[PDB]
Amino acid sequence: TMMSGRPGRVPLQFLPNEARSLPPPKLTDPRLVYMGFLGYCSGLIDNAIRRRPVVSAGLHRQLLYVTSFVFFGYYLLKRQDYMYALRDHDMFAYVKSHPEDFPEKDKKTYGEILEEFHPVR
Amino acid sequence: KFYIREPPHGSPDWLKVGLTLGTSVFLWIYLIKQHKEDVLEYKRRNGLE
Amino acid sequence: MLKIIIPTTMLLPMTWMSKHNMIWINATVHSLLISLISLSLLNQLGENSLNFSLTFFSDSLSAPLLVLTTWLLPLMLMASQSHLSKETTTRKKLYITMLILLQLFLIMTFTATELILFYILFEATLVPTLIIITRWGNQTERLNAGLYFLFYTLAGSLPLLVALVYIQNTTGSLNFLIIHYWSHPLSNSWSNIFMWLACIMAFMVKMPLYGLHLWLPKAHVEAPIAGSMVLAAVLLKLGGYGMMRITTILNPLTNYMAYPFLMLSMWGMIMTSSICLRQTDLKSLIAYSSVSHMALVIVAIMIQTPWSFMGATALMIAHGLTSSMLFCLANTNYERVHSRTMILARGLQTLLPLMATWWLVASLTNLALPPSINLIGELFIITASFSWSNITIILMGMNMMITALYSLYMLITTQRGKYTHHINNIKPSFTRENALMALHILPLLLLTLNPKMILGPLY
Amino acid sequence: IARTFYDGPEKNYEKTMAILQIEAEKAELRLKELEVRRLMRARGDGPWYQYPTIDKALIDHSPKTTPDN
Amino acid sequence: PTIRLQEDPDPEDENLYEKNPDSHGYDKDPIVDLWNMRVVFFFGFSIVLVLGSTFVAYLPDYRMQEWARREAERLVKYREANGLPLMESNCFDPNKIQLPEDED
Amino acid sequence: MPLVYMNIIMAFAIALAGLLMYRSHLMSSLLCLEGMMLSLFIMSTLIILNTHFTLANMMPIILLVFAACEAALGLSLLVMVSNTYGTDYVQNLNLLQC
Amino acid sequence: NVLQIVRDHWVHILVPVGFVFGCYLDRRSDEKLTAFRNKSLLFKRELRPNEEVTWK
Amino acid sequence: MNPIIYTTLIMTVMSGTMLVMISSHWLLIWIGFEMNLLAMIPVLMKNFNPRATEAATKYFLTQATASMMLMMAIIINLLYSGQWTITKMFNPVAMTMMTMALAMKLGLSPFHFWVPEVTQGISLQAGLLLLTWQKLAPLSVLCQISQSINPNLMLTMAMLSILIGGWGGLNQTQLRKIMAYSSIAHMGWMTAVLPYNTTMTILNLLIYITMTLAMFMLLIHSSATTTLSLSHTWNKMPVITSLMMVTLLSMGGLPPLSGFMPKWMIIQEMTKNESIIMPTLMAMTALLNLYFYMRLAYSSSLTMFPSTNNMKMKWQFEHTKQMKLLPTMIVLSTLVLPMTPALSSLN
Amino acid sequence: LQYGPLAFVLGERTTRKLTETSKVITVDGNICSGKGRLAREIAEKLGLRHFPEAGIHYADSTTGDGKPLDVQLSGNCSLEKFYDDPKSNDGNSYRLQSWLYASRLLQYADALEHLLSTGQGVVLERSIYSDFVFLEAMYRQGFIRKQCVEHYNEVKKVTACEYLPPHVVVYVDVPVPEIQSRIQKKGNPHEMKITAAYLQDIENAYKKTFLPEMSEKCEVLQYSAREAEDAEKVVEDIEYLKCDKGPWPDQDDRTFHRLRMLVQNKLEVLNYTTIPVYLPEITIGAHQSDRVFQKFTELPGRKYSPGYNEDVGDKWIWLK
Ligand SMILES: CCCCCCCCCCCCCCCCCC(=O)OC[C@H](COP(=O)([O-])OCC(O)COP(=O)([O-])OC[C@@H](COC(=O)CCCCCCCCCCCCCCCCC)OC(=O)CCCCCCCCCCCCCCCCC)OC(=O)CCCCCCCCCCCCCCCCC
Ligand SMILES: CCCCCCCCCCCCCCCCC[C@@H](O)O[C@H](CO[C@H](O)CCCCCCCCCCCCCCC)COP(=O)(O)OCC[N+](C)(C)C
Ligand SMILES: CCCCCCCCCCCCCCCCC[C@@H](O)O[C@H](CO[C@H](O)CCCCCCCCCCCCCCC)COP(=O)(O)OCC[N+](C)(C)C
Ligand SMILES: CCCCCCCCCCCCCCCCC[C@@H](O)O[C@H](CO[C@H](O)CCCCCCCCCCCCCCC)COP(=O)(O)OCC[N+](C)(C)C
Ligand SMILES: CCCCCCCCCCCCCCCCC[C@@H](O)O[C@H](CO[C@H](O)CCCCCCCCCCCCCCC)COP(=O)(O)OCC[N+](C)(C)C
Ligand SMILES: CCCCCCCC/C=C\CCCCCCCC(=O)O[C@H](COC(=O)CCCCCCC/C=C/CCCCCCCC)COP(=O)(O)OCCN
Ligand SMILES: Nc1ncnc2c1ncn2[C@@H]1O[C@H](COP(=O)(O)OP(=O)(O)O)[C@@H](O)[C@H]1O
Repeated sequence: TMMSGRPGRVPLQFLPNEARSLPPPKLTDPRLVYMGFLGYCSGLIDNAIRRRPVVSAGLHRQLLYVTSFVFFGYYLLKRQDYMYALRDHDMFAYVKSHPEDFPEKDKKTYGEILEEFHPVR
Repeated sequence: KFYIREPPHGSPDWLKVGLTLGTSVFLWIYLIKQHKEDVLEYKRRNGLE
Repeated sequence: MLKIIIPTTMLLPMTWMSKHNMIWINATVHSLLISLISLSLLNQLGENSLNFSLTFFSDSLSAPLLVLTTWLLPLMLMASQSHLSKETTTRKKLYITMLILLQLFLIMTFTATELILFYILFEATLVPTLIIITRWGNQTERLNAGLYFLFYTLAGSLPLLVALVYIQNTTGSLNFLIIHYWSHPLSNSWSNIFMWLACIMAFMVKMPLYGLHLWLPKAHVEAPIAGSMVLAAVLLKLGGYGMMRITTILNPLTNYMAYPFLMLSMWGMIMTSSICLRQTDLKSLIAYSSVSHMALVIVAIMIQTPWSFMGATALMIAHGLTSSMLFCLANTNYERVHSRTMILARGLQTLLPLMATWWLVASLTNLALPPSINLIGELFIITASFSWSNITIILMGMNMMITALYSLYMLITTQRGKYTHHINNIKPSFTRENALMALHILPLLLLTLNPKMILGPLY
Repeated sequence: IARTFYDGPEKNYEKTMAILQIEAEKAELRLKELEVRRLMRARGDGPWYQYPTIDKALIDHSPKTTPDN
Repeated sequence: PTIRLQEDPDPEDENLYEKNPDSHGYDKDPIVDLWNMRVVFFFGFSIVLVLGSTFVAYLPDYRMQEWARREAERLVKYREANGLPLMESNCFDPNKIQLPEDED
Repeated sequence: MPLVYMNIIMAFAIALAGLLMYRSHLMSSLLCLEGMMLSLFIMSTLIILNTHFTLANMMPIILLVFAACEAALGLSLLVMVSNTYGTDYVQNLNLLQC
Repeated sequence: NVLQIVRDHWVHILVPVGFVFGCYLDRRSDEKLTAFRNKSLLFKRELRPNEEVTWK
Repeated sequence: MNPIIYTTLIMTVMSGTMLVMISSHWLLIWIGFEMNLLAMIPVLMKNFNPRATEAATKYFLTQATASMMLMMAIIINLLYSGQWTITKMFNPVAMTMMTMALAMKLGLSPFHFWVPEVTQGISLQAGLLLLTWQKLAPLSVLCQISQSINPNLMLTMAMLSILIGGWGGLNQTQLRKIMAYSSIAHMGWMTAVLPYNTTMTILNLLIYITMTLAMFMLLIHSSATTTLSLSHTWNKMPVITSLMMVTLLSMGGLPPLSGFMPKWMIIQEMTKNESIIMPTLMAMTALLNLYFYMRLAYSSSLTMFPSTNNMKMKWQFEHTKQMKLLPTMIVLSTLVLPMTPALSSLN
Repeated sequence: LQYGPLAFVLGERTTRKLTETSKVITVDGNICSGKGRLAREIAEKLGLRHFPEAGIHYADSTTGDGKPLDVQLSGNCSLEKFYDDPKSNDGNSYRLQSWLYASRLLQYADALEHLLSTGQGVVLERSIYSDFVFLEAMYRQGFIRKQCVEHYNEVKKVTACEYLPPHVVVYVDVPVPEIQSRIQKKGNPHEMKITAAYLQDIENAYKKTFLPEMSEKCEVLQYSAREAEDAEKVVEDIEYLKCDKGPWPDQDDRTFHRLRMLVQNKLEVLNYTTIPVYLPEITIGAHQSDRVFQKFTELPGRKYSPGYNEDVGDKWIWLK
């Protein structure tokens, strides 16, 4: 709908070139830590389902779970940030190019505006 | 003990363990290198450093 | 405020990695430490809130509620660790996990700074409570109690979500500060009438309002003792917190939309208070008393005066403590005789004197004996109502007399008279039970020593 | 107690000012985004809601065995 | 079988005072029981209750109640010294307020 | 719209109504499906012939191909139904009622 | 003696460590809201010759 | 049936769906639907019995009628505008025919009758495939032509689907019919937001597919097709029943679980338009789905039902084949709400 | 590679390992017949694998360590109590019958799995196809009710239809007075209480139902008590049979693949034994179920999977 057709968009890129002009998410980003936590929970559930010692059955596969979730989450966060940046860019440009639709109104102080008073009693 | 041979060997499957650890280290190293590359590229584009 | 949130999320793995015979000790010790830490939120400012971060904040209304929650968790652990003795270690850890998750959700709920996050956690509190009731309840009515509780909540809470997203789209924000500073009057329109109803009805159901209260006796009677404690002490006050947070945008429609609810709260106050006079079940009696007290709090919030708000905060805290203590006291007898009928075990003052004095002190606090905080809250609400209309004093005084009547009736029935002859399994009161009663009742008096800490932001 | 556990009132005061500024900016941005979306969907002149039209590179501009195409 | 299930009989209640005449009602094991009592009493009555109440009783005046009293004393002294009405019914200066020019 | 177009669309509507009403036999419903295919083929051919869409001329042919596939599929299923009941009556296909 | 009791009671440090981590995280969070530090109309004051920030 | 032939049939079904997804020509989308149905018919009949034959016949008849209506709509659109490209669909009569054909293919009310019976008549693997993968192609086509969706017709069918799914699920004891009715209700929720935002449709579809995959793999792990046969699982796999209960609560739409995220977003989207009454009705109707999910949870996890003596033998044997992605699907089906903003990577 | 679709797509076919001597054989007879010794002799002469008759604790021998478990944890029934009080009101008779049927089904699955994996033939001392003679004996003597018979028939109908009947059915015919004399000479006090009507009912069920039913799909070689001792004669009689009437000659590679997938995965084999039919003899309450299951989990090598139990000497757990 809103963003599917946008000029100069490569179909299946998942990460346009202009996206590199944005700050990469830090490796300690709390969303990345939550993705790692999701990977850890998946590993523990895997241990419990196969009837293995939940905390300490397979450390290598739990590490693979956590690293896979973190790996996917990094690029997911990059793409999400890029799409939000695109939304903001397009909105600002549209505001700038259509001034008559977004006029700056007169600034009034509360000493001039008359608000009706509703007593509580 | 166990009358059957317990298909999952009493010693770890060293091939599977090695490959799993290897892909974990490879993914971590790739992620670190990629993060460095985007940090450098972003700094270069925006005139920061 | 993460200095309180993180230690509970650390209560989780500590419980799950403690050995089989030390889960209760570790949980109790560290929950008490967390309550001591949370006690630092009582140093409130006089003009604005304590805006810790973009997502969490605290004022003088949410700080006493947070302290009550953190204090209630150890009491729940101590009261639970008796009837779960034969349970396996895994399911005991699961029960403790349910309690910890409930406390964490409540802690985030009382301090969420925007309305959608508050809604998300206010609804998230439903899952641990439902699991507790329907998994560790005793009778076969626990399933129906859970169904009534869940659906009564959700039926009133979904329109609140619709109204909240509507408000955010129309005004642009749902942060409490921006909502308060940019507040505008609501016009007298049918659309505004239904927006008011959608914003109010969820918290009405959570109180519960008289007429929508039929879930509360079932849920509080069928639940285990920890479930009953958390339901009566804290989960009933979510409605009051939400009401006193969301009424800032409902003016001036409230002035004429509160007319039905006020009536339902006033006359209902009498009706439920009369039901306690003819209750043959102790837990149902306590639940109906909770309903009447919450009706008084609803009146306080609806008339919307500073004295009414102070009284509502004081009454919420006082009722939480008193109802928790009453439920624990009833549970002691239940574990003695395995029956909830009030007239089964009689004359217990002869056999359990110290428990008898605990019963007396709890009943005296329940009927609002001065200078307890129960009386302070009730009296402030009564004065606010008298300012609202001088005819309210008739209903309030009727309620006071009936409250004294059923409180002392329950005390006399359970404690006085002569013992039942055939009941010979009444063992002496344990140190755990007496300590639980003392830890319920000492904060009440220590709080009436310094009441300004529970009087709310209008103080 | 005040020195060991707490700070001054200025810290909370100015943190509140910063928080209020951030939330007010967010509210104004949300309202502006809603208005921009309404305008773009109504008109179709912006980068958004650009529904596809047939590519003109597909047309064959060659003699067609008949002069009038 | 004239029954419906192969179900265990309902067991009878285990009195904690039987094996442990001084039992505190915390656990079956006497050592863990005594230590549960000890930790509950020490961290509830000793640490949280008394020390927390003492901490609450000495909280600094962040509510500004003595400050307001001193300000009111100074204002009252000032306004009585110059024969002022001691409080104005206008919370804000009317000069800084622009009423609508006419309501007719 | 010429009158022949109207007749072809009416034929399609009649075939669709005939399929949506079941009497007893599954073969009759398969026949109604084949009739819908035939009407669609004639409609497409007339439209493509009137507007001289040269590359679209293979389109009806492909249509016919998948028509057969559907027919084949239905016939296969019908055999199985018969093998379970001895008749192709749709009233026997009521096991999934409960 | 240390090894067994440590492996038994290492769970008693999770909550104190959690509280310390929460304090550190609160400090990090409120170090991001300094856009008005020493800029308020009520608390605008001249910096001392030795200090650099009114509050941390 | 041969493993190579089964692989080829599954690959043909997937290739038909992909062909529908990657095509810009109406004839190619139709061919993709045809290939999908042709390869799908035998997969429903992998385990041969009269019930499977019944389900395959009913599915074939429904999908063939839908294909006829699809092709007729395409041809009418071609007649009124010589365009083969999938676009705005210049004709309204053809648009109504297309909407009805796609609704019949998806199972939206009142074309829902075939879904519970086809789901009950086939195995759990075929039911998983039918209730997850078969919903992609019609929804993709509907997403591409949302500009010409008649809001009245689509919203009526969506509200009808939600109501019918909620009511029909209340009467069901078999698990496959319960899954079918939940599928109908979720399809209604998915298509209700279609005229306003297709990103919300895709988000709801992904969350629904994750929850449905988790539910079906749990029901395959514990070989249960009825309520009472699932009542026995606690005595052999308590962990499986606990995970199943949490998944059921997530599908019920309770926060802070993943199943809350789609409907929440959907409600917000319709509130960006005026659309106030409809989201309220949809929430109060999803209450019914939550009710029968909770009934299943009471039977399976929150109470202990009586067992049998032979179960002891099952205590001595483990699971021979373990389904991969089950832990990941459970986690994604429950603990994903905090990552809600990532939906921006869907448009 | 554990057998599955992948092992079938490339390579492994089971018709290339069937060497005409597979000949799944079951020996049958009444109580205290020489069928066990005959089965052992046949197995060692023909080079097959002998399967001792499945008792109460058969499944315990193939899981964990082969040692049997407590009766409270496996079985929950005893044959001695059946011989003492066959009409007891606790439902021991039919509980024993159904547990024995499940054990026989498991043993048949194990024998079929061995045959289809190695091609070596097997000899069985009874089968799921003849377990019903005891059920009919109990029903005619009033030991069990008609509802128990219906439950047995339902489970048998949904279970035994998925397997192939044995190639050769061997019956040892020893008349009732002779087996009574053998029981008297045995020395087990509990077997001494078997009434003659019970053995008569067993024999009637065998001769009137089992043998005619297995005639149309198997090779039936009846014998007598005297002919059983000379097992070489029996072996040379088996070696000159024509296995042409059953469903075995009509088995392709795909049907064999389906059967081999079914015979492994013992949970799938035992699936329909625990159907939710609430017979008071075999239904167990929630409290007893929970207690006994918790007791079972506490067993030394039964808490985790067969490779992850530290307390039975499994090491390197954290790396598995
Ligand atoms: C928001 C804040 C954070 C919260 C996030 C959400 C919660 C946490 C994440 C959840 C997922 C995590 C793990 C999931 C799989 C675990 C399943 C399990 O059984 O666990 C067994 C296992 C113990 O079993 P075991 O040792 O293997 O041997 C015993 C046998 O297994 C004995 O086995 P068994 O067969 O006898 O067990 C039978 C039992 C087994 O049944 C279960 O165990 C229930 C399984 C839980 C369902 C999880 C589904 C997905 C998660 C959704 C959570 C929703 C949260 C939202 C709120 C709604 C709540 C529903 O079933 C029953 O008896 C029937 C009871 C019916 C009750 C119904 C309620 C069930 C649903 C409850 C869900 C709530 C979340 C629970 C989280 C913790 C649970 C372990 O538990 C653990 O040991 C894991 C605990 C966590 C490990 C952390 C340790 C790490 C190191 C500690 C230090 C930390 C950092 C150090 C650095 C600091 C510096 C020093
Ligand atoms: C419960 C969570 C469910 C999630 C489902 C599985 C999660 C893993 C997803 C697998 C990632 C790989 C998919 C694609 C990677 C490379 C291909 C790339 O080119 O795809 C492009 C972009 O990739 C995908 O489009 C986005 C996939 C991202 C999925 C994650 C969002 C999940 C929703 C938010 C819930 C939070 C979950 C947190 C993580 C578990 C497509 O561009 P475009 O041709 O233009 O799209 C056409 C269709 N549109 C425009 C209508 C959308
Ligand atoms: C079990 C307990 C549950 C809780 C109960 C909550 C009760 C909710 C009721 C809320 C009261 C106010 C609702 C309507 C506001 C006005 C009252 C009504 O009399 O309207 C009059 C108008 O006359 C008629 O009454 C109009 C309404 C007629 C239809 C309403 C009757 C509904 C019957 C009650 C149903 C019971 C409630 C429970 C439903 C499940 C007022 O005249 P007017 O000054 O011009 O209009 C003022 C409002 N305007 C300005 C916006 C237009
Ligand atoms: C001279 C005194 C006479 C009377 C004494 C009165 C008794 C008062 C003591 C009671 C204390 C109540 C607990 C409240 C703690 C407040 C926690 C928090 O609010 O303060 C933290 C301050 O950190 C403190 O160090 C907290 C330490 C308190 C820990 C309490 C643990 C006590 C438990 C003892 C149990 C016994 C253990 C042995 C087991 C047998 C904040 O950290 P931070 O944001 O960075 O600093 C901001 C303020 N600064 C910048 C000005 C410094
Ligand atoms: C068994 C034997 C019984 C009989 C024997 C009794 C023994 C003697 C007792 C009799 C003496 C009565 C006490 C008389 C009052 C003196 C104490 C008073 O001075 O302290 C009050 C203060 O009391 C405390 O404020 C009470 C603390 C409140 C409770 C703390 C909470 C504890 C945590 C438990 C959780 C509770 C959760 C519920 C929500 C909060 C006064 O408040 P304030 O004038 O200002 O402080 C004075 C100090 N100043 C001047 C520097 C300001
Ligand atoms: C335990 C049971 C509790 C039951 C509580 C449920 C009922 C709560 C009250 C009704 C909530 C519905 C409100 C809908 C959401 C509010 C949003 C809003 O107010 O926006 C209005 C929209 O207002 C509405 O559309 C409201 C329509 C209501 C339809 C739903 C009917 C539900 C039942 C109605 C009667 C019952 C209500 C009270 C019952 C109390 C419980 C006994 C303005 O929108 P616009 O269209 O843009 O108009 C301005 C520009 N012209
Ligand atoms: N389905 C059954 N029901 C009751 N009892 C059975 C059943 N199957 C075997 N038994 C008992 O198992 C006992 C030993 O079996 P059997 O083969 O006859 O003795 P032996 O091994 O010495 O030849 C017998 O007493 C028989 O009654």
